[PDB]
Amino acid sequence: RFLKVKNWETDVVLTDTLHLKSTLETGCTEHICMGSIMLPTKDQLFPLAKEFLDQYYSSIKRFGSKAHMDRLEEVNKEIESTSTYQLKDTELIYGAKHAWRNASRCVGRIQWSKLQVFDARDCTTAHGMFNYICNHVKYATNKGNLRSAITIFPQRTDGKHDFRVWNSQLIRYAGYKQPDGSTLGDPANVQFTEICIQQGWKAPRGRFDVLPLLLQANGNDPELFQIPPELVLEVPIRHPKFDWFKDLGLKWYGLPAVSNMLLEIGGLEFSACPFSGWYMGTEIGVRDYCDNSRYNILEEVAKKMDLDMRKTSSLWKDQALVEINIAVLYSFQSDKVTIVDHHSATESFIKHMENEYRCRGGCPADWVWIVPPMSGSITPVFHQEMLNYRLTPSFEYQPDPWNTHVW
Amino acid sequence: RFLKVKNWETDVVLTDTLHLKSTLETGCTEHICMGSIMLPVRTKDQLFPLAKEFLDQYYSSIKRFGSKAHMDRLEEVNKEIESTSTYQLKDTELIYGAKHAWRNASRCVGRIQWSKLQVFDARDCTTAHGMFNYICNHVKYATNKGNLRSAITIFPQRTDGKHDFRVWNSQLIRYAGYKQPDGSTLGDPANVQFTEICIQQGWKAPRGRFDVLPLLLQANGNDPELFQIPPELVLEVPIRHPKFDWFKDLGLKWYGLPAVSNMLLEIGGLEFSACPFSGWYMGTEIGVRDYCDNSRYNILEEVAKKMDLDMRKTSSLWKDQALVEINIAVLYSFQSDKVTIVDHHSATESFIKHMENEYRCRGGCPADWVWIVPPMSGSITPVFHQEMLNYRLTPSFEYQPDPWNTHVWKG
Ligand code: HEM
Ligand code: HEM
Ligand SMILES: CNCc1cccc(OCc2ccc3c(C)cc(N)nc3c2)c1
Ligand SMILES: CNCc1cccc(OCc2ccc3c(C)cc(N)nc3c2)c1
Ligand SMILES: C[C@H](O)[C@H](O)[C@H]1CNc2nc(N)[nH]c(=O)c2N1
Ligand SMILES: C[C@H](O)[C@H](O)[C@H]1CNc2nc(N)[nH]c(=O)c2N1
Ligand SMILES: [Zn+2]
Repeated sequence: RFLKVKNWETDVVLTDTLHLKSTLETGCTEHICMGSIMLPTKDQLFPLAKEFLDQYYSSIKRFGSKAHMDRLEEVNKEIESTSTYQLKDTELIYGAKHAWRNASRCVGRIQWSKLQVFDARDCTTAHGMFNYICNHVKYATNKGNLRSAITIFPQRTDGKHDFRVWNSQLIRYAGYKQPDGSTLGDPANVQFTEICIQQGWKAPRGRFDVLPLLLQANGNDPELFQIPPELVLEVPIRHPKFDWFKDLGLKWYGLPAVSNMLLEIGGLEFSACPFSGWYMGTEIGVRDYCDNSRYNILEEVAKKMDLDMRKTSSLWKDQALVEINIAVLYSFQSDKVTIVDHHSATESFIKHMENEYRCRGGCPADWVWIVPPMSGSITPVFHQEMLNYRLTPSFEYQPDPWNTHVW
Repeated sequence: RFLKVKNWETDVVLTDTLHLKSTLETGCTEHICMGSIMLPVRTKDQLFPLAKEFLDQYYSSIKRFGSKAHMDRLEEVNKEIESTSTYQLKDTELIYGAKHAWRNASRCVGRIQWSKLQVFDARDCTTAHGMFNYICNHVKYATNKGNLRSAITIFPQRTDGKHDFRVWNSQLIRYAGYKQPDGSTLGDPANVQFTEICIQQGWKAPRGRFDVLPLLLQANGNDPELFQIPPELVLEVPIRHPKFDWFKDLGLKWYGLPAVSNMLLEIGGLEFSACPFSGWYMGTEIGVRDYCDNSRYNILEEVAKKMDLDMRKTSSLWKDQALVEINIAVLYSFQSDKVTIVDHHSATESFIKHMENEYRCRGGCPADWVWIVPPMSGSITPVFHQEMLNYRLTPSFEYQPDPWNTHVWKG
């Protein structure tokens, strides 16, 4: 029950004890592994509060101190009275950083302690939310020198007063379904693009139209806001060898900022907590550009390369995939917009695993997500055994708002 | 209890009932997933239900469940167990067992082929020389002048664990590896330990970069003996690239016949510790892992140099670019020499169709995503976007310790 993990490229073996602190469940059993499945009250709240506070006061070397006990007492009192409780600023910041630390699917976690936390808990309106989000975006973008950030809106109370950002990312391109049958723009967003238009948005019906924010404060109907264009940094995608590449018409945004997840700290639920870092190249070039149910540009790019697309065994798809990802990295780098290639990021993650095993006793990690979608085994994480388990505080998935919202 | 998996590229949803038949354990708990851990003397006591479960499966597949033939067989095995503490499989049962072991192999992407398996019954074998003869015929049959045929050769089952048959080679055909005094390795670094054993056992090593290893064969618990596969039986392929003529000069070749010989076949509780099986290669097995793993031949550097790529920063993706050409060259060379092979696109597409079929005719298809997804270009193959359920069915192929670690030396 003190588990070992082996790197089969380097024979390095790490011992994991951290997993015994795990509370939440995996979806696996001794009879069946679900490792590749995408999505598996007052009395409830105080153990959760206590556990979080216990680990917080341990992290600041004040375990079993007056200040510890006093706070445990104080929150315990407050839970009894208000049926909920509030996080001290210090606890908020700790919780946020540690949620990221504990994100078993994030390869970028070597950066986990350098997170900028924006406390938006005083927010009351969608316009307010828009202002906080604009400041987030401007701060994180930093004229291309990106900085990790999170903006935390008021915690859930009775589920009828939820703060939600309806967009899946703060910045995403619209998706429209043509009469001719195909799809213009990003097919991942067709349903949301509809709901935007279905709510008032006037679409340019272009291929790369930045979606409007759809913001929901205190459980009210969500409101549309347009992000100032000057705050949305975009990178024109060109190849460093192929001059025809610019003519493909491709660009992407610099800021990956996920906005549909739920942040859980000490049992408190933050349904609206958009957070952002910077991209790994493959996220755009492999997934966003070449996934079949996305921009799926593979065929057109290969045709420009004049490859033998007759037989699959020419690996033309593979060739094109590489070149596309070469371009993406090259474009960002050229415009001094922060980006990391999958070799650099996976090497960082191994060093980070080392650090976490050494200073924390382990690092929960989901091999199925950590290994990049291209060139898997020539990255170090492929040969790295990983233990997946769920630590708290955490980022969790939550239902799409339109399925839930009582209009 | 029913269970659903979803393809996120196609939104196809499948329902698994087959996982209910699963007996063996996964390594996982509700509190931990061991899904990426590589590897997570049996008495009459526990053997009969294992026999009964197998025979129940067997007679179901032949639509004779509860027939007199079924019951008599059950009776027959029962008595034979308590009388002799083990039992023998019929030919039909052995063939069924082998095919289903492959069908149940959740880490194998090539199972669309599972029903076309040539089973060679080598249970009458008694000596290493007899093992060598059987293995020779396997290789010739399977190789078929390049038109590869799946085959498995099954040697006598374990009895008291003190008389095991084992093939000490991990594969029937593999290249030697030699550690040099300067710390570099000549040949295949994956086979250095086993090469050393062979040398110690009296093998005279040519000491080149592609020396086919001798067979080291153990019959009936005896010390293993060395044998050289006749070269004319070992089909090899010079690796060249269709556009890069300097590629031939890298000096690479590979053997055509992937034949794994270190695994254990379990059927109805019986253990077959020597059961070499072979198919044909998926290109990436050679082009990605065998050539480009840092701990293998590791040719990325030389290939990248020869292509004149910007090798100064990794963000140039010179590694990725070289990987692709190398895998192109492997496919090109094999197809040119009419030696059976399959690229990762074809094989993954076939697996999805197989898997879908298995869900409909069988109620499930256990699959290990970590192993099924190819080691390059993962997300542009359709298995990447496919949710999979991993669980263990019998008959099965199992890992077993390396024999040099467990063997009692007679002298
Ligand atoms: C700073 C650079 C960062 C990099 C390079 C990075 C990289 C990645 C990548 C490649 C994924 C795979 C996601 C996918 O394929 O869709 C991922 C997932 C994830 N990241 Fe990170 N990330 C970074 C920062 C952050 C930050 C600041 C947070 C939170 C504060 C975060 C939280 C997460 C979470 C929760 C997931 C999993 C989401 C899910 O389960 O769907 N990341 N990350
Ligand atoms: C006929 C063409 C076949 C193809 C293309 C194929 C393909 C593969 C590949 C690519 C792997 C992963 C190999 C690795 O990365 O080490 C694998 C694993 C495996 N294959 Fe197949 N295979 C074939 C035939 C067979 C046959 C005939 C058997 C047995 C009768 C078999 C049983 C297995 C087993 C048990 C594994 C898992 C090995 C392990 O757990 O370490 N395969 N196969
Ligand atoms: C579509 N894949 C499932 C899914 C659902 C919800 C959010 C998802 O986002 C993944 C994600 C989240 C955060 C990221 C951050 C902060 C940076 C980054 N480079 N990539 C990320 C990637 C993915
Ligand atoms: C050292 N890698 C783990 C390992 C240990 C023992 C056997 C292993 O076999 C993988 C395997 C087994 C059978 C294969 C067959 C029959 C065909 C094929 N193309 N590849 C195979 C690949 C792998
Ligand atoms: C750590 C990890 O389980 C290990 O490297 C696995 C990953 N997936 C694999 N998949 C295949 N097909 N072959 C392998 O050898 C491995 N190795
Ligand atoms: C079905 C499968 O689990 C699904 O495609 C996963 C696989 N691994 C992934 N890995 C990352 N980083 N991102 C993803 O969206 C996925 N999708
Ligand atoms: Zn699992």
